[PDB]
Amino acid sequence: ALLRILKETEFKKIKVLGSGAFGTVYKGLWIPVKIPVAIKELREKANKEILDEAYVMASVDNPHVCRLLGICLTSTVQLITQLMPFGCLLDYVREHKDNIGSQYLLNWCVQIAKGMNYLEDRRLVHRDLAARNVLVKTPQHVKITDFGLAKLLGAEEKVPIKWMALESILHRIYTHQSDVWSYGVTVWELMTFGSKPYDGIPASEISSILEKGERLPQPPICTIDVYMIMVKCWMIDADSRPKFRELIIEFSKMARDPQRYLVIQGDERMSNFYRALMDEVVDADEYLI
Ligand SMILES: CS(=O)(=O)CCNCc1ccc(-c2ccc3ncnc(Nc4ccc(OCc5cccc(F)c5)c(Cl)c4)c3c2)o1
Repeated sequence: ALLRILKETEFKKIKVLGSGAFGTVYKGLWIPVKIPVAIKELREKANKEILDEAYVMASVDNPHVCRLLGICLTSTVQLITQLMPFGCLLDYVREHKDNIGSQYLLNWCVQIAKGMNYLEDRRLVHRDLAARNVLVKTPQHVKITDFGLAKLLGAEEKVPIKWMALESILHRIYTHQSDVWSYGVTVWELMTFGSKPYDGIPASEISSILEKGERLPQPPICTIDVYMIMVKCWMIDADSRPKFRELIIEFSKMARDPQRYLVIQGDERMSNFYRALMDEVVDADEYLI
């Protein structure tokens, strides 16, 4: 079964990871061997529609995209997926604000770009792409998660405002090109090692400054070449923004000569922590082999 219907006794929530905008995520074990998993319990028979979108979250198959392993429909709804041992990309760059070289930064951009392009091939608009919604399987590989939920929970029926495209803020219009805007902010978050976008500025005034032409500032380590891509992602005209397929090629090219596009001191010179962090056993990987 592509979307496993887990019985309440099959898994157990052990600790709290964090509270999101759609629900609370827990880390735990899945006993079909014990499999370390992340369990998302949504905030609030209608499960028919839920199972439908849930299916999409489970049918994705790409190395840069998280896959839903199962669902549990009791009073509330619980989504179960493989636990990403390094947590989310946002906290990761924050913690390693130093020891992170241009090679990693660019490789992540490529990876996230591949994941988004893949979702575009499945005609799936993410709607909530951000550094906090990118997981770290290993420092070498990251994966996009949390897609599908926005739509499911009524994102386009009568608020990540700082990651949203102008058209999304004003008209609830979400397309693959609105995802490209969010992609731009996500990249900005990486390059600034986790800065908060438009920090300080009130959400209600964002559409206003965007219309004025204001955009997130050029990250210190970025050559104007990398920043132009970010700016191009934030164009009012959605069709003028880069395509994920083009972003893949551009960031991949930049990844061949990282020190030419990103200027970080000591770039060249650039485990137990996450064990004591996440450890409460076979990877969902081995088990699902
Ligand atoms: C970064 S911050 O300062 O803003 C706050 C920190 N964020 C809280 C946090 C820390 C760590 C995690 C975390 C760590 C490991 C994880 N491993 C797997 N999944 C995680 N989250 C998650 C996201 C979505 C989920 O269901 C929806 C979905 C949609 C598409 C595909 C899918 F596979 C799943 C589930 Cl079940 C878990 C996770 C979070 O969340």
